[PDB]
Amino acid sequence: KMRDRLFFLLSKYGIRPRDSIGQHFLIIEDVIEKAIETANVNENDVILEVGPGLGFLTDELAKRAKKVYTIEIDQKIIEILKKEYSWNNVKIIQGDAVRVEWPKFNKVVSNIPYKISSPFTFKLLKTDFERAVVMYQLEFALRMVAKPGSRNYSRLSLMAQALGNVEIVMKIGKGAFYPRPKVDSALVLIEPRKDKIVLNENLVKALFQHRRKTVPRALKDSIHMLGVSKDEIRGIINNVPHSNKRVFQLYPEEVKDIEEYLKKHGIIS
Amino acid sequence: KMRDRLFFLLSKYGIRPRDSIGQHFLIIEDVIEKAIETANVNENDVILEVGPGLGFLTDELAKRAKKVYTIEIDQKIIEILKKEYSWNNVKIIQGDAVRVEWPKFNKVVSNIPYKISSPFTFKLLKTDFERAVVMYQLEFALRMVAKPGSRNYSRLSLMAQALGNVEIVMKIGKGAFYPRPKVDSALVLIEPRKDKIVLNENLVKALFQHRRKTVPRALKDSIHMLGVSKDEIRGIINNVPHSNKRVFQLYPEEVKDIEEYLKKHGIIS
Ligand SMILES: Nc1ncnc2c1ncn2[C@@H]1O[C@H](C[C@@H](N)CC[C@H](N)C(=O)O)[C@@H](O)[C@H]1O
Ligand SMILES: Nc1ncnc2c1ncn2[C@@H]1O[C@H](C[C@@H](N)CC[C@H](N)C(=O)O)[C@@H](O)[C@H]1O
Ligand SMILES: NC(=[NH2+])NCCC[C@H](N)C(=O)O
Ligand SMILES: NC(=[NH2+])NCCC[C@H](N)C(=O)O
Ligand SMILES: O=S([O-])[O-]
Ligand SMILES: [Cl-]
Ligand SMILES: [Cl-]
Ligand SMILES: [Zn+2]
Ligand SMILES: [Zn+2]
Ligand SMILES: [Zn+2]
Ligand SMILES: [Zn+2]
Ligand SMILES: [Zn+2]
Ligand SMILES: [Zn+2]
Repeated sequence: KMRDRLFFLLSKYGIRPRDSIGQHFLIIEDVIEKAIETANVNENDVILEVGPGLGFLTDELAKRAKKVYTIEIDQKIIEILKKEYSWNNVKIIQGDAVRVEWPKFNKVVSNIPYKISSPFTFKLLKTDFERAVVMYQLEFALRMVAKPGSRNYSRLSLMAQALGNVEIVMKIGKGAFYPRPKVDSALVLIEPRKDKIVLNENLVKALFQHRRKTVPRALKDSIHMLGVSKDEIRGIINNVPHSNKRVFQLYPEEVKDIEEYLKKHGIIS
Repeated sequence: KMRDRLFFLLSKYGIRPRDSIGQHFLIIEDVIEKAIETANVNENDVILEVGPGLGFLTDELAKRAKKVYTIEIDQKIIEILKKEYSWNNVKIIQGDAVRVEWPKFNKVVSNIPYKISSPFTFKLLKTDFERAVVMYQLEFALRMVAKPGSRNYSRLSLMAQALGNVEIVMKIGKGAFYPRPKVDSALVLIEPRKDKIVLNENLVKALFQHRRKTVPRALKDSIHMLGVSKDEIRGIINNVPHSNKRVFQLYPEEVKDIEEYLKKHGIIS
C-alpha cells in the first residue's frame, strides 16, 4: 500500500534502492505513526530527521511539527523530495549526517541508515535534546541497553547509560521495509539522563579498545600506543580504582573514578 | 646553560614542569639549531609549532621565519611567553593542538607533547605542507617507519607510508630535556608523498582495530559493530582482495584495492 507508493516513485524517477549509503525504506504506515506518537510530536517541536528517503516519515513529521530539518546525503533523493512534496516547514540539508553541522532541535525522529547507527548515536548523546525516537537493527538496539558485565556491553552501551535513558519500545519485523533486511529492527526511545556522567572520550576509547582486558592492562596498552613511555605510567596506572574489573564490567560511575584519578595523576590533562 | 635559563624562568614564575599536559622541555641549544636547519627555515616560511613551553625553539623560529603560529594549551605559559618575549611575527594560539583549527603553514618545527604524538601525526599527514621536523619518542618514531609485515606496523605506519616520506634524522638522548624522560627521543623529518595514496579513515580504523586478524575476519568484525547485519555483507567481504594477508602485512596500495572493491560493492559510500 505504502509499498506500492514506493514502487511507483522508484520507477517514476528510475532509481533503485542503493544499499551503498543505506536504503531499506520504511513502508508500514503504522510503524511511522507509532514512532511519531512515541516522540509526542506537536506544533511546538523542532524535529531532526536523518535520511528522509522518499519522505514518508518526513511527511507525517511536517504535518505535526513547527519545523523539520532533514539531512539527506543523496542529491537525487533531495531533488525528488522537492518535486514530490510541498511542505512549508521542512528544511532539507544536503550531506552526510555524521559530518555536517546539526541545526538546533528538541526532538529526533528517524529511520537511521544502519551503517551510521554507531557514530550517529554518539553524536546524538552529546546533544541537548528532549527526546529521540530512532529505528535501529535489533542487535544494535540490544547493545545500547546492555548491562555492565554482559557479553555485549561495549563503549556504546556505556555512553548510552552514562548520558541517556534508553528503552526498546518495540521490535520491528523485516517485512516493514523495502528492500527487506534479514534481521528484525527495533524502535528505540532515548532521553537525556537528568544526572549525566560526562566521561573522557579518549579514556573510554582506550579502555574499550579491548574491553575483555582488566582495567590496568587496558590503560597501559592504550596510552603507550599514543606514543608515551610505559616506564612513565606503570606505577600510577597500577593504583587505578576498580582495578580488579574487566573493562566490560565497568559502570559509568566507575569509569568516572578512573578518569578523576588519571586527571589527579597528570595522565589526562 | 640553556638548562640554567630554564631553572631561572621556572623559579621566576614559580612554576614546575607538569607532566600532565607534557612538559619535558628541550634544553640543548644545538638540538634546536639542528631541527631548524633540517627544516631549512627561511624568511619566506610560515611555521607551525606545537607546545612552545618557555619559547626556546619558538624564539629561534621567529627570527628566521616570515611568521610563526604556536599552539599552547596552558594559559600560564602563554602569559609567560608574552611577558618574556617581544615577537612581531608570532601568533600564539590558545588551546589543545589536537582540537583547535590549524593555520595554513608550509613547515612544522616542534618538540611535540608525546601524549598527542599519534593524533598530531594523523592530522599533519592530512595537511598540505612542504616539510615537518618533529621530535617524538624513539619507539613512536620507529613505529612511523615500520615496514608492512613487521611487528610494530600499525595504522600510524600505514598512513605515514601512504601519505608521507618519513625519516629518522637522529636519536636524541634523555639528557636533552628537563625533566629527563627515561627513553631516548628522535628527530623525525616528514614530507608529503608526491603520489599520495588517499585511504578511507573508517576502513583503515576497521581493519586496524585488530591488526593481527586476516583481512576477511577484520572486515566483517568492524562493519557488523557499526550496527549492520553480517548476513548482509558476508559474501561481498569474502571476495575481498588480498584476503590471504593479515591486516599488519598490508601495503597502502593493497588497502586501496580493498577500498575500491568495498566502494564498488556499496559497503563504503
Ligand atoms: N550518512 C547519511 N546521511 C544522511 N542521509 C543518509 C545517510 N546515509 C543514508 N542516507 C539516506 O537515508 C535514507 C534511508 C534511511 N532513512 C533508512 C535506511 C535503512 N534503515 C538502511 O539502513 O538501509 C536514504 O534516502 C539515504 O539516501
Ligand atoms: N595538546 C597540547 N596542545 C598544545 N600545547 C600543548 C599540548 N600539550 C602540551 N602542550 C605544551 O607543550 C609544551 C611542551 C612541548 N613543546 C614538549 C613536551 C615534551 N616533548 C613532552 O612530551 O613532555 C608545554 O608548554 C605544554 O604546555
Ligand atoms: N520521560 C521519560 N522517561 N519517558 C519514558 C517513557 C516513554 C515510554 N517508554 C514510551 O513507550 O513512550
Ligand atoms: N625531499 C626530500 N625527500 N628530502 C629528504 C632530505 C632530508 C634529509 N633526510 C635530512 O637529513 O635533512
Ligand atoms: O616524557 S615521559 O618520558 O615522562
Ligand atoms: Cl499530507
Ligand atoms: Cl596478498
Ligand atoms: Zn539490502
Ligand atoms: Zn504531503
Ligand atoms: Zn569497582
Ligand atoms: Zn612498546
Ligand atoms: Zn553480532
Ligand atoms: Zn595482496
